[PDB]
Amino acid sequence: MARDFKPGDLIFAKMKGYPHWPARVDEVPDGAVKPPTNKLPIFFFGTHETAFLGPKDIFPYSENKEKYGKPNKRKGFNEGLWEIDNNPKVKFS
Repeated sequence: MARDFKPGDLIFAKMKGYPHWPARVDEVPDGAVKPPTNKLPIFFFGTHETAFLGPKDIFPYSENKEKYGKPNKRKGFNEGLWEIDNNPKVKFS
């Protein structure tokens, strides 16, 4: 979208080969000495992966919960649909 994306904001992250996946805009990970690449740190729910997608690659989970908030055939997706909606701050130590 064309809005702001906060670390901790709830989005759908779109990757090549993957549908818009429920993900969180994550915070800067330790070891990441890389400046903003026009991509933001994206934490994938249900798989707990992390990627870098831009504000245009991502769409806010709130507005598009109707759109992309649909059960998928990807593992981690449906599980992540739950995580992002219940405990979006879920990660390990």
